Amino acid sequence: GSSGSSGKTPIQVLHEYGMKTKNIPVYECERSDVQIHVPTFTFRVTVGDITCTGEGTSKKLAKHRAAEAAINILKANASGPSSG
Repeated sequence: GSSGSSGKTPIQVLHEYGMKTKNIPVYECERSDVQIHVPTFTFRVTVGDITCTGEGTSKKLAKHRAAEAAINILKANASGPSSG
């Protein structure tokens, strides 16, 4: 067994990956509500054909979720259109 577990962040993997698929994950704020110390920023992630959004928190979490979504999909969905 290999002692020394490790894990890459959803913001590093997704993005870093987008580079391979000549497609970088865009992050835009759809809705921004400021009422308390920690506002809510909805970051929309668009990778190739997959489009997700992370609403609930600010760049802090909102971002993490935004990138997290795509990834999870990039694994199952395995985006990859073939030829005829």
